[PDB]
Amino acid sequence: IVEGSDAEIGMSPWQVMLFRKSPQELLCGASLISDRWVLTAAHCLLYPPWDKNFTENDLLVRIGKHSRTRYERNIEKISMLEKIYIHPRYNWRENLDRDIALMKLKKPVAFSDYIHPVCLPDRETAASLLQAGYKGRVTGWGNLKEGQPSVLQVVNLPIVERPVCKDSTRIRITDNMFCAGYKPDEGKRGDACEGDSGGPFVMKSPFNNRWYQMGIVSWGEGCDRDGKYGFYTHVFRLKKWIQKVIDQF
Amino acid sequence: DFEEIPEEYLQ
Amino acid sequence: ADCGLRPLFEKKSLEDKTERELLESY
Ligand SMILES: N#Cc1ccc(NCC(F)(F)c2ccccn2)c(F)c1CC(=O)NCCONC(=N)N
Repeated sequence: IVEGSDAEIGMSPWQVMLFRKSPQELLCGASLISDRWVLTAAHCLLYPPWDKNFTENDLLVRIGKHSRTRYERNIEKISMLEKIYIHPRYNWRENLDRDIALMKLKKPVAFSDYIHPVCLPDRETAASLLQAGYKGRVTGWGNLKEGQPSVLQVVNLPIVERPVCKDSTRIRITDNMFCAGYKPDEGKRGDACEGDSGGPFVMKSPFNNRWYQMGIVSWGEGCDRDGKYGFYTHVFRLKKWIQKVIDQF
Repeated sequence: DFEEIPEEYLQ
Repeated sequence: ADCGLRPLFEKKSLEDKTERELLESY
């Protein structure tokens, strides 16, 4: 996260760290959506142009963390993966269209003060909240600039109008994406960056006071560049694929 | 950089 | 179920430091 701040303890209890077994390193963020399912970005697991192709046994999920590097004894839970599911039509070849993956944990995780699932939006929530100008929140242990934080970072960013998203890049934008960030005129900054991928873009419902995940940190060109924006996987748009995977497996 | 984790998990 | 309600915040009726910024934008 660039131009963010240290998160508060328990501020983002659905935040998951994707951790590589060997070498031991941070792979990506992710989010907890039930006691057994973790949501992340496909490019975190599979991206052939960089020879990236992780399997269940390459990874650990670490839930309930604050410190990036510390083993948070008695606080974090570490879990193994039973099964990874990548969206069938994930377009890694072109534009990271449908950049979404689900991960089933070997065993259910126990909820605590530090560990708690975020909600998935229904159609009404999405319609109501996904609007230009409305702000969401991104969290992660990623790079601080285009150098690494000791603690989970947080930043709040506005959803940007679609035409402005399109006109900022040469990449072909789809309905399965939205972009977020400040315009260069707005005089505030902030962006996700490397290491933040697969993390949650969340919004708090003013109707029922619940946090909902609207987006997944997906891609950008550099980090926090003027006139460039962060792109997020549009979660509600892919919800039928999510529901399908979950009640089928 | 990363503190080692208990080893239960490096399976 | 109990989704999106944080034990250390909503469940205690405590607000985090920048939460207000989001709601003001809606
Ligand atoms: N795997 C992968 C990958 C390849 C190219 C990228 N960017 C070049 C590109 F934009 F030109 C591009 C876009 C789409 C597809 C191909 N190339 C990219 F971001 C990623 C993922 C990644 O780094 N995510 C960091 C979080 O976003 N960063 C931010 N919000 N400022």
